[PDB]
Amino acid sequence: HMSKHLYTADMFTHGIQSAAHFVMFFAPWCGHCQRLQPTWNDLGDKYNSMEDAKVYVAKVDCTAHSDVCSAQGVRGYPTLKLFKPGQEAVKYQGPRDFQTLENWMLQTLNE
Repeated sequence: HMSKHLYTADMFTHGIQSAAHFVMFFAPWCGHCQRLQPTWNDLGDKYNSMEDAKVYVAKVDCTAHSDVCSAQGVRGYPTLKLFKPGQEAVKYQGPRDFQTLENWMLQTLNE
C-alpha cells in the first residue's frame, strides 16, 4: 500500500523543478503514515494520470532516502509539503482526510 507513488531521490529532485508536487515524506514505522497511505493513494490515482496535469502526488520513504528528508528539513511524520517550481515549498498542517487535502492542494496551487 505504501509502494504506490514512491519516488526515488533522483525523481524527487527533478520532479519538484518540473511540476507542482504534493509530497508525503514518511516512514514505514510511522503509525499516522500507515493510516494515511490509502488516502494518499487515492489522491495520486486521481491526479497523477490526468492529461496535462498541473500537480503530481508522490511519496518519499525517509528510511530509503534519509539524505532527502534531511535536506527538506523534515520534522515528524508524516510531513506533507507542496512544491512549486521556482517558488518556495509549503508544509501542510491540518486534517488529513481526502476532501480537506484535495481542497487545500487546489487552493494552494493557484497562489
